Formats: sequence, structure tokens, C-alpha cells
Amino acid sequence: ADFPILCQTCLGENPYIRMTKEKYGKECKICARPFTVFRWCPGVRMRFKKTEVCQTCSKLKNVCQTCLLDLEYGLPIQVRDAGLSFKDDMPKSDVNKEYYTQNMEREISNSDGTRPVGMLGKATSTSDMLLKLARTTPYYKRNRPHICSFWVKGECKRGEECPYRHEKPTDPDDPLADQNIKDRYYGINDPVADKLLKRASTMPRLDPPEDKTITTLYVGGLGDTITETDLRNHFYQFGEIRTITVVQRQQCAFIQFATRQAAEVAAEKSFNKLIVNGRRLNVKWGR
Amino acid sequence: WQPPNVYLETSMGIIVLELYWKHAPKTCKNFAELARRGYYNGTKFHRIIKDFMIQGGDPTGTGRGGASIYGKQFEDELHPDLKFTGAGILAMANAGPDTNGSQFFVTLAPTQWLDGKHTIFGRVCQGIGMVNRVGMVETNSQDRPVDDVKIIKAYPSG
Amino acid sequence: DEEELNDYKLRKRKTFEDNIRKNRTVISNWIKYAQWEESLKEIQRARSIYERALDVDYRNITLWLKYAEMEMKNRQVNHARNIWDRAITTLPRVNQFWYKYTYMEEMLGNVAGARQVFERWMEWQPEEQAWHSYINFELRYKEVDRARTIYERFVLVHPDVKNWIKYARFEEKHAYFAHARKVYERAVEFFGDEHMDEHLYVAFAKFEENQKEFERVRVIYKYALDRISKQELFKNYTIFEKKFGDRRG
Amino acid sequence: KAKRKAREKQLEEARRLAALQKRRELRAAGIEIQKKRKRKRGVDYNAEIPFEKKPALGFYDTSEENYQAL
Amino acid sequence: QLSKQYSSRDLPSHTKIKYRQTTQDAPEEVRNRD
Amino acid sequence: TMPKPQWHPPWKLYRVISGHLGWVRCIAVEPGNQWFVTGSADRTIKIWDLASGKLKLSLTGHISTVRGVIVSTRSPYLFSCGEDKQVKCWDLEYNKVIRHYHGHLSAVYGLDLHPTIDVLVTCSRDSTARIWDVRTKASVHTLSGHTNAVATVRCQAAEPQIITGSHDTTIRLWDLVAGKTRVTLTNHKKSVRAVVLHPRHYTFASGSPDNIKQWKFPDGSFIQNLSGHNAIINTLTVNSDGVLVSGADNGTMHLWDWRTGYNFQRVHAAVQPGSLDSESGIFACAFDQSESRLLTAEADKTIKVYREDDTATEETHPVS
Amino acid sequence: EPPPYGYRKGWIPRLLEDFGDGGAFPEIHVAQYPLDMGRKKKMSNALAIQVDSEGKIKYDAIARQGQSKDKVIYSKYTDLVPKEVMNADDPDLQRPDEEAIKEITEKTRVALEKSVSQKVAAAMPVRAADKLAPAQYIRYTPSQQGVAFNSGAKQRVIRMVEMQKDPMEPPRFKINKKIPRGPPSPPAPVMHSPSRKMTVKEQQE
Amino acid sequence: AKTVTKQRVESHFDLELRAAVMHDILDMMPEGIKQNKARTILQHLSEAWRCWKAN
Repeated sequence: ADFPILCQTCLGENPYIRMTKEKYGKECKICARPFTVFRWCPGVRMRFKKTEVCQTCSKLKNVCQTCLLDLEYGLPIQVRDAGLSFKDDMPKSDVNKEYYTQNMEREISNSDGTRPVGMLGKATSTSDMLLKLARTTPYYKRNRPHICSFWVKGECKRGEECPYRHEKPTDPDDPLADQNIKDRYYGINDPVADKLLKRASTMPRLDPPEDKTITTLYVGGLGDTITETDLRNHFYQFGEIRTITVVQRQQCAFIQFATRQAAEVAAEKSFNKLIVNGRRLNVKWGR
Repeated sequence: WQPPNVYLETSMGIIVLELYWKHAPKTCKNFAELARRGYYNGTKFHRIIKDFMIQGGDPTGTGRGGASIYGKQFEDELHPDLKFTGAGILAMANAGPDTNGSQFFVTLAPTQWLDGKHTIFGRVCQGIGMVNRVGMVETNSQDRPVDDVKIIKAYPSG
Repeated sequence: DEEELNDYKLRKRKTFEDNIRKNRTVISNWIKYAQWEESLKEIQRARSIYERALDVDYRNITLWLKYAEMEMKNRQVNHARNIWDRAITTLPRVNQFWYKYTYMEEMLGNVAGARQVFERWMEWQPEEQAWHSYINFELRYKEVDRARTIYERFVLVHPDVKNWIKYARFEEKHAYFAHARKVYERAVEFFGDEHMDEHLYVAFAKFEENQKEFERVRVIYKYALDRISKQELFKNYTIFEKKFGDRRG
Repeated sequence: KAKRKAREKQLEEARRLAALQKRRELRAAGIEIQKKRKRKRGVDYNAEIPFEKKPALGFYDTSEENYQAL
Repeated sequence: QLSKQYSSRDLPSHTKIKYRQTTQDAPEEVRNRD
Repeated sequence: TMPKPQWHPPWKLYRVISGHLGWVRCIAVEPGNQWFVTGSADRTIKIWDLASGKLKLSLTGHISTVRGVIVSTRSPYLFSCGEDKQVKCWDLEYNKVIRHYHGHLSAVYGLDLHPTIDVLVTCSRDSTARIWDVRTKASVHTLSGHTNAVATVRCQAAEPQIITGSHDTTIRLWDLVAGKTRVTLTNHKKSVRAVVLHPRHYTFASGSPDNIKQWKFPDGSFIQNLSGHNAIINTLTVNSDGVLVSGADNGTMHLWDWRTGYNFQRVHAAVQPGSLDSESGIFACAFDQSESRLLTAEADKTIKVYREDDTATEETHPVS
Repeated sequence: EPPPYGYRKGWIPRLLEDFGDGGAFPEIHVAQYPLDMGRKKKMSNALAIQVDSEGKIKYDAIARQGQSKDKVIYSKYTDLVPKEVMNADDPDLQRPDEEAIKEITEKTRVALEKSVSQKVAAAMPVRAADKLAPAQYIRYTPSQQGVAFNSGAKQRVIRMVEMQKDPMEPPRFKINKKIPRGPPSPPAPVMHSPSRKMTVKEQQE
Repeated sequence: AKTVTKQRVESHFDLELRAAVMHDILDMMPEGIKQNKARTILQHLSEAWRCWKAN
């Protein structure tokens, strides 16, 4: 390798990062074979991390060789794949998996080291679903240590040097507790991923009306910095518009459309996020 | 002097573009006199954005070449109602306005964004299935495609 | 169908796998594995199967064949065409590949494609019967311009007098007699002095007998006999019989 | 040699039979006990296409193509 | 994946190549000869 | 057709050496032209004086048929190669084996030397070739990719440096340093057992029961066929003067012109007294370094030596 | 057909027919779809149907499928056809001159010997180990750019150190794993002469 | 890749004799197009040897 592949969270904060290398250090639980191991000092009194997957095992799905989440968005791989509608055929059984890994490394040897191989580019339409489920700031709780089992029973007699966060241990009844690393990599029943599914299912999106002839769309929360041509340029080449009523006595709008699916495109993509000159409009189908 | 449909019979197949001088007389004269000049022979498609745009027409083929009939560049001939709303929008693009040179772009789909930044000048009245074929092809990381595609014959309509 | 069936599948699969593990040469096991799969209708399985078998032996006409037969019986017609072109790319001098490609293309109707694949094919100048089926294909259509283009190309890649003859045959039947005259001229002036001989000329005299031009029949007959190598002896008796014919009729 | 192996060609099947008839009645009785697992290439068949090659595509429309079932 | 096993026969031995000298028959004299 | 071929004189049998006890399978000539060396299927390697044909010495190390021998231009070394899967390096100043290259998995069908560097190429029946470092007996590269016995291998200094013809009926030209196949020529229909390189013409020929073919370096482009010799072809060997000897396996050996492809002579020798007629067959041919004598190693345990005929002229032997 | 230039106002052509021989009306405020234009279509697996620089159907792509521009793949008849040469004095019939030859000798010797000596030191196995080389200083430009991560810097400069290998440490991993051999190469094309079927007589002979 | 020692000398001679046969004619002087009965020409070869040995 040249260096690891991991997100900013796993990657660190200080401008000068310190990581030690060992060639052929241990076994990628994916490629199953020896890899290089680079070990990075995450943060002040924060657990030193290490590279935990073959670089090819990484370029396969385009995820973090330490943080394990995708490198573009940073959600569970099950999620990110489905958010691209992506459907990978990676084999599972022992002999099948070894044959797959061998030919995979052969096929990746013909690469230039810039981007993951295969459908990872022909699924690069990062949907606003993924964009919105994407975390914003570095959830740097990751580099805090374990539960110092001594310090959970009382025993951690080393003073403050408990090797692990001497807090209350999580009740493993939580589905967010035991996610086998191999399953999390295979996209195999990640309960955290199902939580992201429930969250991105309950997260607000624009609603559909009943009758097809309701082609009037009310956009609530306009303000008096908007123009009718600006409401147009928001919803104009996204189809054809038939008319628009910019209600200044109520600070809203209403686009009567010329294509129903065009209306759907503009409005559903616009739900609360059509931010032209900074005003939170609400795209709905009018009365 | 407005060559109605200018033929660029490219290597993979023909193209012919009708430019509306009433909408874009200046770059229309540019493209007419330029195709008649034939200095385009050997232009490799300088950008391929699959299903969005096909762009070429540079004697350099890197993205930093190209000169016009007027010097290096001229201003835009901007339109009120002409848009890049669909494939075959033939508009010479700018890296900054009033700097339109030799490189030419040909759309592949609705591109209503570069409207107001590109004077949409006409359409490919020939070769549009071929344009879809071209916009399909595999390009490297730098939009100069892995296929070295150039025009066979550049000339006006009579 | 939960697990009795499923374990019957598991068994038969493990068997076929072990048989091809032992040999992985001779192909009957590869086929029978694959056709068992196709009968259970998992064409993704069967597809990978034929790719692997094709890897171990890419020179097997029966392998290519029944691969594409699966694809056609299941009308992934695009997939099938990819198969056929790959075949005719790697094993061109096999003919039945070209054939089945066309036939399937025909009942598909894309006769433009059929024409161009025949152009491909003829780039190899394959074979007389190949040309002839090309022409029967073209005359399943009106396309007599095509047909004479192909007789043009065929008789002129293959210097045969009887090829000349079949060209004029088609001219006579589809009723282009002036073209028949041109082709008799061309033929005899190409074949000519040395190794040109009786039978193109007897055909010429017969066509002009159809034209009932007896004096020029006489002159062409004896003039060709005399100008070119003459005769040999049994053929000369044939010349005597044909002479009685041409004189009487 | 030959004919012996013909004899166990059936009496083997009785074994999966007596395994089937017991176990289908066994596990349906209210006990889902498994014999046990260590099978290193056994499941390569019922689970995945064992060693897979994807059919290479050429010049045609293969995606929307798909097939009906049994 | 380079193993650490080893062999009695792969021990270093005969580590210089005897080059064909001037008098024996060097490629030079072969360049000349009739 | 073609220009008219040069007239070459004929060749006439003039010596027949008999001392081996099984098929004679390979033959080679010293650099300095004092002695040639034969390796036979009675497992011995004999060393004969080239003037008189007297046997100077016989070395016995192998366990089975010696299937190829060669002698180093740069070092006092003979390299032998056998069906016991072993490749040996005889040092000719003690007459002793000093080095042995282990690692093939079936008979080694042939072997060649690089003229500039000290490396070795060997081809075997496990359908691979190998590149050994002469001096540390280590396999630097395993040229794999054929799918049957790799009948023959030749190496040159120009590029590509390694040409192997096999029994799956294809030829491959290999990049040495990369160690992998550049070009794959599938023009022959039957197994390819002999290939040869012109000394001064960046060209090479490849023989099979179908017909010899001529090709052009470095991308292996067809040049011409050569036909007439319809028999299993065991050897091709090309002179400096455009003579091309093709010796076959049913005994017959034809002589051609390298350039125009015109077979001007056909020799059919007679088997040594007590042989069957189905024990006529030629396994090795070699031009001497004066390129005046032509030695052949035969399936009836003989070495037949042919010389150039000095009293013939274009009017004695018209050219067709 | 398409209304004239300056007289094209008022109508919006929605069926590709009103394009006549083709054309988009940029001043007409619609997405113009003359001859299949405008629509992003289903992502289907047919790879790029290329055409030669003379207008033909280059199946050299189907041959060289998934292969680099290094591979020579003879599948044209113009390779089957016998060239003619009559000059023992052409450029075609001339080898590289010994300057290139000595260059390629030196390059070959070098790369050869390095790979040799690594495989030879493999037969050392008691590595009289050399110590750990000087420390690595590498400048990393993340592709992730953003004010919040790396606490706001666009580069990180990183120290790599080589961790000691313990001498008395046995091998670590089970090397001897067997699997079948990987799928070969893109098969070559069989450039054979026309093959003849034998008479049944011959067959019985 | 084990050597040929003293106990595999006869076995090895026959591996290679009958390999050589199978290369030699039954696949390079055929024209028995079907499936060249090499498995039976090898049976002749072994009976020719038994008959030589028994005179």
C-alpha cells in the first residue's frame, strides 16, 4: 500500500498524523489473505486504530478500510448500496469466495488506483436520500475506548489509566450492539442499517394527491424576494409549467403544470430543499 | 454567409448542425466559416459527459486550445427563449463570458443549467442516434474518451 | 417443494460438480449439468456453466451451439446475438455458426443485419454453397440488383465457367437477357484462349437458340471452336450432337 | 467392481430415504435438530453459482431482458 | 506469499560463472575464424 | 509468381556414423567446430570429432531419453535436458555435472540458451516453459499459458525474445522481462514441433504436418506458406545462404529456399542394415558452423552427414 | 415542415416529426426531442458499438474485449493473405541494430537480476535481517475536502514507521490453500484454412 | 514435483512411452475424424508388447 483508506472520523484531527507500518501484518477478514497494516494514533488519549481490510477488499465496495462506512456518504453499506439501488453479486462460500477474491485481485491489478471497480461508478448517482442520511460532523466518539470490565465490576485499580471508558455498559438487548464485522461488510442484516432504513423512511418527503387533474402545486413559505420568473426557473425546464400564482397575501405559490411527472420531479425533489435565495418553500399539490 | 446545415462527418458517423443566425448570427458565422475552413480536421472530442454533453472542436485536444474567426474569441450571442433543454444543443461553451473560441459542445439531454452561460445556437439536424452512441462510449477520468474520435470531413452546407 | 425437492437439487448438483471435477475435460458432463439446469429453469446458473465450459475448451462447436440454443429457446435475443458474433469471431471457418446466425436473424426480420453479416461472412470468401444460400436469401426478396451484385462478387472471387453460367441462368429466368449477353461476353473474354473450353460456349449457343438467331449461332459456334483450343474427342461427338441441334432447331 | 457399485447405487438412496423419512417426521414433530455442520464445498451448489463467470455482453440490449419461472 | 521452507540443494553453490577464456574459444575468435 | 529462386547446389550423403543404442534425438555443434554432440534415447551423451567422426567421449548421467542438448557460447558448459524431468549443466573441464535445475513436472522436451545474458529456457510436457538463471539454479519466470505439451522453444536477443510452439497447435511469442505472452498465432492446424529463426533477416519459420509457414518479427505477421512436405515435421534448420532444411518423421528430408519458398531437393535415405522401414525418421538436424556440412540424427540410431556437391551447375540441375 | 426562422413562434413541437429532417428550437421553451434526443434512457449492457475510421463495423472490439491496446489480435483476412517480399534489402527484412540490442540487454539483465535476488533470498530463509530503513514522510491529499474534518486543513503530512518483526517468530499464516485455476485469457481467434470433410471412403480407410 | 528414482523407473518409462504414442500419431496422423480411438490404439500397443515378449 501507499496509505490507508478511511473517513475523516476514523482518519483524525491533528494536522500531523502518526501511523506505523508493518508489511504483511495480518489477514483481511474479506480477502482472507495477508495485508499491510498501518496503525494510526487517532486522538489525544483516543484508541490507536489500524487498517482492517485489504486495499482490494476496499476498492471492491468503496468503503472505509477502518471506519467501514462508505467514503462518499458514510452510511451502512447496505444503505448506500440500496440508495444507489445497487445489487452486488459477491460470492460467499469458502472455495467460491477464494476463487472470487483471486480473480478479483487479478482484475483490479489492471486498475490505476483512482476509483473503485465496476458498478461503483455506474451507480454514482448519489441520491438526495443518501445525501440527507449522510452525517454532517465528525462523530469522533469512535476513538473512545471500550468498557473497562474491571471498571464495570469495580476492579480497574490502575487509577485513571483504565484502558477503557469506565462508564455504564450498554444493555446488549439493543440491536445496535452485536453486528458481526463480516456481516456488516457483506451487508448482511445490519440492525444499524435497518435503523437507517426506518429513519430515511420516516424522514419527511413530499406527499402525492389523489386525482390526476390536481395539477396545481402549492409552495408554502415564499417571501417577497421571489419573482414569478424565479419560481419558473425553479420549475420551468423540469417539464413545462401551465401557470403560477405567487400569493403575496399569504407568501406562497402555485404551479399548474403541463406534465404531471414533471410536476412530480420538480416538487418532490424540491421538498423543503428547493433553496433559491435561501427561503424554505414547501412543495405540495394544491387544492 | 450562413451555412444552413454544416456537415461534420465524424469518424463513427456523420453530424450536421443547423444554426439559427436570427438567434445566433455571430457564432453562426463563426461555425459556418470555420467548418468551411476545415481547420477542424483532427479534433478529438475534448469532453464526454455521458448522456449530458458531447464537446469537441479544439486544434489542441486538451481543453486549453482553440481560436475563432475574430482573433482568439468573441462575445456570446445570447437568446431569450433558446435553451439547452434537450439533446443536440450546439453552443460553444465559455470558461468566462465573451471568450468563446473554437471548441464546440453538443448536448445529449436537458442541460438547462448552462443556459445563460452558453448561447444556444442551433441543433444537430443529422446524426442524433450517432450522438447517443458517442455519448455512450467509455471515457477516461478526463473526458477525453478512451476512443480517439475525430471528424472525417468538416464543411458547410453549400 | 420446500426441502425434499431442494435436497434432490443439492444432490444432483454436487454430483455434476464432482464429475466435472474429476475430468473437466470431455464435455458431456458439462452439457448434462447445464441442460439439467435449463430444465430446472435457472438460466443464470446455466449461463455461468457454459462460460466455464467454454473457457476449458473454446474450440468446441457443440458447446458454442447448445449455448446459443439455450439463449434462443429462451429469447434473450440480444444475448443470443452477442453469443453468435463472439462465436463467428473466434471460430470463423466454421460455417454452421454463420448459418444459424442468419436463420435466427431472418425469423427475427432484421434483414439489414442479415445482409451485413453476410458481408462479414463473404470477407472470408467462404464457399460456393454459402454464396448460393446468400443469393436464395436475397431472392426471397426482389433485390435483383443485390443478387447480381453478389453474382458479380462470387464469380469474380471464384473463376468458374459454371459460375458464369449460373449468373446468366438467373439473368434468363428473372428475364434480363441483355445482361445475359454481357455476361457471356465477359465470361468468354476472361476465360478466353487457353483453358476456356466447350461448355460455356454450348450454353451461349443455346441461349441464342432461344433467340432463334441461327446465323449468329453458327458463327459463334464455329468461331469459338476455331479461335480457342479446338477438339476432346467425346466432347467433339457432343459438339456433333449439339451441331445437329443448332442446325435443325 | 462394476456390479457391486450398482448395488449401492440404490441402497445409498435408502439411506437418504431413511434420513428423509425420519427427519421430515422428526423435525416436523417439534424438534429442528441439525446433524451438524462441517461441509467445505457442499453448500457451494444450493447457495451460489459455484465458480461464476458472468456472460460477456456485446453490442446489444441485455439489461431489461429477463426470464420467467418454473 | 513466499514460504520460509527451504532445501539442502538450494544452498548457495557454484556462485561464479566460468567465462570462456581467450585460449579456449572466446566469442571473439569465433567472430574472426575462417 | 515470384522472382526466380537462386540456384543452390545439391547435397549428397557422405558419412554415416553408428554407435548409439537407441534413437538419436538431438545434435549440436561446438562453437569452434572441432566436435559435435549427440544425445540419444539410450540415455548417453556422446561427443564426436567432426573431421573424422571418431567418438571422443560418452557421458552417462541421465535416467532416461536425453531429449535435447546445447552448448554455451560464453562459458565452457553443455546443457542437457531429458525425459526424467531433469535439466543438467555439464562442465566440460572436468567432464562432470555441476548444476541441476529442478522444478519441471514432466519430461523436458527441449531447451535453449540466451546468447547475451546467462539464462536458460526449457519447455516441457506440463505445458509450461521456464526461465532459469544459469548461475543460481532458480526459476525467474514460468511462462505459462499453452494448453498442452510445449514441443519447442527458441530464444533470441531481439524482440520478442522467446518463441514457443506447442501441441495445442498454437505459437506464442513471449516478453521475457515481463514474462508473459505478447502474440498468439493460431494459423497451424496440427501440432507445431519445429520453429527456426533466420540468422540475418528478422524472420522465423514454423513447421507442422500441414505446411511450413514463414513469419515476420516482431508482431508475427504472415509472410508465406511453404508446402509439399506432408509428413510429421520434426526439424527445421536454416543456413546462412537461404537454404532451409526440413527433416520429417517418416524419414524424408526436403531442402528449400528460405526466400521464395521453393523446394529444390528431396532426400530419402536408406535405413542402416538391420532396421525396419518404419524405423526411418529424423529427429535432429544441424548445420555446422562453416555451414558447409549438414548432420542429421535419425530414428534408426544413425548420424547421417551430408556435404555440398561441388560439381553441379544450373545446367546440370535446372531450376523450376 | 418546421416553421421558418423568424416564423417559428407560437408552436411547441412535441412529436419528433415537427423536426422535419431534425432540429431543436432553442427559442421554443420546451425540451426538444428530435430523433430520440433529450431522453436519458435505460442503462443497458451493450458496450460501445464503435465504427472504424472508414465507417465499418469494427468487431476488433468484440475480439479485444476487456483487453488493453497492447494485445495484437489477428482476426482480419488481410492477415491471412500472403504478403509478398522479394527484397533481401528492404527495411522490413532488417533486425534492430546492436545499439538497441545492448540497451535491451542492460535493461533485461537489471530487472532480471533484481527479481532473481529476491527469489534467491527466499532460499536464505534465515534472513540475516537488515535493520529498518529510514522513516517515511508522505504528504496525503484527501479527496474528502471540508472545513470540519482534519479540523479545517486541506492536507496531512504523515510519518510512516516500520514496526519491528520479532526474530523468534514462527510463520503466521496457513499458506497452503488449494483452489482450481483461474479462468484463462480471452480466447484467440482460430485463423484456419478452409477445412475439408473427408469422403466416407477415406473415412473407412 | 518429485524426482524419478529407482522404483519409478519402469512406471515412468511407460508414462512417457504411452504419452509419446498419444502425441505421435493418434493425434498427429489421424483423419479418423470422429474420436480417434486412441484408447484402442493404445490397447494394440500393449498387446503387441505382450506378443513380442511371448514370441
